[PDB]
Amino acid sequence: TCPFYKKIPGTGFTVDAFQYGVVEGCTAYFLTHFHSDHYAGLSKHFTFPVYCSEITGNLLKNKLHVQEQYIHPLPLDTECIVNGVKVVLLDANHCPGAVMILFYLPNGTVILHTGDFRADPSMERSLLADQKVHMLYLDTTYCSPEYTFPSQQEVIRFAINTAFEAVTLNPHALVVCGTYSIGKEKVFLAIADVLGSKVGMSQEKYKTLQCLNIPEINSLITTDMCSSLVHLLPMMQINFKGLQSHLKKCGGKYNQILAFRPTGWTHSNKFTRIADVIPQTKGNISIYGIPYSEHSSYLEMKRFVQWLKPQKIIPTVNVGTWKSRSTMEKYFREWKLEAGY
Ligand code: NI
Repeated sequence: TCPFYKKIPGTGFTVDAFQYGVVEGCTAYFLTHFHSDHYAGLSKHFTFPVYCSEITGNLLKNKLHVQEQYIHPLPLDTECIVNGVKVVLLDANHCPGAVMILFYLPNGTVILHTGDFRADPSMERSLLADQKVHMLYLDTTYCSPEYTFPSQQEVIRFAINTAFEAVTLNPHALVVCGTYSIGKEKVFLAIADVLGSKVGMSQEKYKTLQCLNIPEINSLITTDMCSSLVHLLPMMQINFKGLQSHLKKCGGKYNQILAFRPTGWTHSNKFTRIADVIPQTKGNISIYGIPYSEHSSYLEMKRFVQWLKPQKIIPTVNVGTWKSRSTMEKYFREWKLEAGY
């Protein structure tokens, strides 16, 4: 049944709750972003109102064929009224179109639902600064102190420098980048920019990218693989067997592959700096796992929450085990005692 951490008290609302059938008493279904664990359940047969960003609404219409009459896109950073309740959508710094949702309950309670987010100090100057938030529904994906990672800018600097050196040393090398969802577009777009190439990809993935309002996108991507030396493939194909097979397909145009897997966290992070990352190599194929995250590090999460000073925290990730729930609650209490709220 629908878990309590997907329901907004004092409303008829749910958040990311599309796989439970008709949720009894739900008058508006919100969707924070287009990732499958969150939209699971939606299709052309859905006939309840869906509230979301413009970008998420483009993907619902074009990829899932949800009918236009049930898509309700809202502008960001704008006070809107939904079924009699004031809401605001904020940028979540996750994937394209991802939002956090502020609810202003008729009784005076203010609720923030972060959806999935990568906390950032820039959020301390949004419409969040303007009033008190009583309850926080928090993306706790990496809520433990072992999870450190570099800035997205440092990681993209490493990828660009690695790629540019490799292809300048060997103009017959091919660059390949894995993907299995929207997000992390900067990885493949920044590398294609430094090399003077478009990114080549399947018709399905090109369609998906054309929904994202990215400026000048027609100049950066293509379905013509032959004219491109940065290829995108499913994340599943980013292994030595999958890559040897792809290289055969390119008909002797290339004699080397340099591949990137933008993982979340991996335990090489506890020891190794970005400067010191090395690939796995077999023959003329090298694979780099790079820690490009679209979720908060532990320290980023902690800073946001200590700034916001909520009265109650409701985790939305890692809630399935008692040891995880107990560990998170201990960190929440530490943060509150250290900061004094
Ligand atoms: Ni997500």
